Amino acid sequence: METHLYSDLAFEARFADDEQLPLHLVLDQEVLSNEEAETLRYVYYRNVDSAGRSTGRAPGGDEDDAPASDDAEDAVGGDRAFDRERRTWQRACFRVLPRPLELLDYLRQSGLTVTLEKEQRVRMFYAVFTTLGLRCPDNRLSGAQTLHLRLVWPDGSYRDWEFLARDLLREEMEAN
Amino acid sequence: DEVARTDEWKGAGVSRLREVWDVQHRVRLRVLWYVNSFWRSRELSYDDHEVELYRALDAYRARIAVEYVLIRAVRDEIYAVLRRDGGALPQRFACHVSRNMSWRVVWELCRHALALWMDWADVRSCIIKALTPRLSRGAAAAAQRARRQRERSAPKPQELLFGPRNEPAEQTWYADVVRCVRAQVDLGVEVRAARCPRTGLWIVRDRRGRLRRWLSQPEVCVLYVTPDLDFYWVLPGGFAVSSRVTLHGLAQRALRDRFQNFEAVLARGMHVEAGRQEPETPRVSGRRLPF
Amino acid sequence: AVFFEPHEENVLRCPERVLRRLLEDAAVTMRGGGWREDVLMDRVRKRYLRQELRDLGHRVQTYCE
Amino acid sequence: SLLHTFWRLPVAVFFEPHEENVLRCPERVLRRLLEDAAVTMDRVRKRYLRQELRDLGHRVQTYCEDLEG
Amino acid sequence: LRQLAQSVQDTIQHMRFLYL
Amino acid sequence: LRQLAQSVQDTIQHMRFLYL
Amino acid sequence: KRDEKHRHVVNVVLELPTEISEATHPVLATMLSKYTRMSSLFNDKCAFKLDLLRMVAVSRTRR
Amino acid sequence: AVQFVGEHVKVLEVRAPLDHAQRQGLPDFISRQHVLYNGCCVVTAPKTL
Amino acid sequence: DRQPLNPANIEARHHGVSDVPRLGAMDADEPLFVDDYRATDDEWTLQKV
Repeated sequence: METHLYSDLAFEARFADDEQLPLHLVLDQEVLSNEEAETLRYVYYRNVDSAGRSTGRAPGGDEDDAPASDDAEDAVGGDRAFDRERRTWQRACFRVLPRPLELLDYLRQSGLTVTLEKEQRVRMFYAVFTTLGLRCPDNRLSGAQTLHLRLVWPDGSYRDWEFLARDLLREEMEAN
Repeated sequence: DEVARTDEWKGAGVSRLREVWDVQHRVRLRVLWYVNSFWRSRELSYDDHEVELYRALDAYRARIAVEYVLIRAVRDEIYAVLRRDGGALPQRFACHVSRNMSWRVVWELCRHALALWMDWADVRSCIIKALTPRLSRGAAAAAQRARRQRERSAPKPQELLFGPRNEPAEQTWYADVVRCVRAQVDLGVEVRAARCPRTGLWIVRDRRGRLRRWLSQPEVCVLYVTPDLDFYWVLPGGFAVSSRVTLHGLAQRALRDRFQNFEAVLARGMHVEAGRQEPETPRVSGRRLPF
Repeated sequence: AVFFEPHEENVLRCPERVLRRLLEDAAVTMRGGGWREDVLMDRVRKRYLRQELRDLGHRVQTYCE
Repeated sequence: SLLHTFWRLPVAVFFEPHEENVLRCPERVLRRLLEDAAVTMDRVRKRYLRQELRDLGHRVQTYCEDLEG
Repeated sequence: LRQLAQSVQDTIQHMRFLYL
Repeated sequence: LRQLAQSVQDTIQHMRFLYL
Repeated sequence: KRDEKHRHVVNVVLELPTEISEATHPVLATMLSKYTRMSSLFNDKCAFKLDLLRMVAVSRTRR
Repeated sequence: AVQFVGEHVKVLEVRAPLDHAQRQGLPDFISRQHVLYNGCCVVTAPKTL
Repeated sequence: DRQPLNPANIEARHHGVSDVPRLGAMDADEPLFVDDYRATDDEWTLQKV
């Protein structure tokens, strides 16, 4: 619980520089195995725009759409595109609870006055806690955006899950 | 009285527990929605266009299609090299072979192995794990420095004696192993190759010098890739097909966004200098009280 | 039996041009056909058509009473 | 389909399989391999497009009934 | 009134399994 | 009367046809 | 018109013998509408024949 | 009794983890169990079937 | 085949109505047809016996 509100207040904090809005989330054992959760180090997020590239690049286009030229000296055209791919990812917060738990009951052991319309009893085996930050540069949110999870192990491997932003905000955006 | 913002946030509680999925329908994940978050007080709209979704699915098609159009360009290069040599392929791999055996069957088995390998293409394959060390941070500088070091002048005796001294007969390849008869395509494996100095051919081994013995068996074929974009299709009998994997039909940023090699960020229990032996992992587990 | 130690000059023939021609037939019948990436695109399109069909069915149900 | 060996005379072998790979297999096991390898391996989509168009016709005639009901 | 609406509603889910 | 539900049905149905 | 399509369902889809028509079986005249509503699966005659057989089973019960 | 046709047979895979006690060690284990759906157990080869 | 058919979104089957999509998609084993009768735990145990 104690991790989502930090980036909530932090995306409220840095709303002058970047125009970001939070998305707090919890993930079950269906996403990843427990040995993939007990050693996991950090999470990354990316906002890939609808008919575009990302939101970390230049606004209109960049020079890195060239053919790869089948060589080694310009295999990436230099490490500046490597620095660009390091720039387009940002780091989110992270919490791991490696005990089986009831989510409504876990929030009820905290002071969270949960009021559900139905007792949806969700019972998973461990609780990772993170916050994806998807953004909109204009104050109007396009429903064709794409959010990109990134989960990296201390070994270095990763499994990029990703999803569009239409089934995410088809209801709560309309619930405002 | 002055009530803090965290008190109202804690006494707020989540409105409702939503749960969504991904594009591939593989991972569901549960999303909360707090009432006293600042997401409500922003007064934002939602314009879900249809052609924006069309172009978003086009970009998603490109992002999935990176490695698969790479594999189909690989297969085009196989057929192109098999045509341009007229089908008289050379032997590049050290293996004792016979002559009193009908090679009519092994060509049909190699074609069937090619078809079964193309049936089981995957993101865990040869060319992607060969490209990931090339996609690294200092791989371009190491490659051009190896290019400058492989091309040196004649060793003069002046720099031979009193100058500074001079400084790799083993290579770490990647391989895809297709088992044609039992129909078990083994996706991606490490292998270590060398020049067997009795002749001018290659020898493949495991991490313990195991001398990988599939090439004797007529039931299997293998694909070899090296970190210098080399392509070795091997059927039994030691005869090989050698070519270069192409990348002209791929965007640079597609290769960057799909399978970029990662460079580390600092955390707890990690040395500030790099290239050292590390301590134990964090490993916050469900075996211990959190101390 | 008895064998041959390998070399780089021992080669294998194009096998009498009766399987090489069949291999080029395989190349030309797999040039235009299934491309192995749009299969997953068909999978997500079938998932999308099904979820929008249930969306339309439930919407006309809750507005038909 | 016989190959063209560079060395003219065949060379004897006593190597154990750890040392070297050999192709010692006879014809009958390769006939078994051919038997096990040969046998081991749309318009309806556009028809569903046309059926969706027939369903468009169905909903617009029931909407004509809705206007004239 | 509404039974006509349900009899025209129920045939919409009658086409899913033959489609996909 | 019932212009609204069937008119937005036409809109979402032809939006659905833009998938394929 | 509807008559030709009913002959296509009766004679070409179902392959019922020609001593049977829409007047010697009431559930035929009932379910020919639901057979003609389904435009596809006319290659799949076996599912329509089994639907006919289960419908004449459920009609002539004693419940 | 063709009112209740059932369906075709189909084999069916079940992935279920253990209880909250055998999952202490090996929390990745999934009991990949195969069951058979709409079939019957048979001891005699059917001759006309 | 590929994804776990967990909730009641996919399984559905009636009787007497003669759903010819159910009879036509019988080899299409992805939308399976449950008998709409959740087996209770006692008969589940005796079935396993």
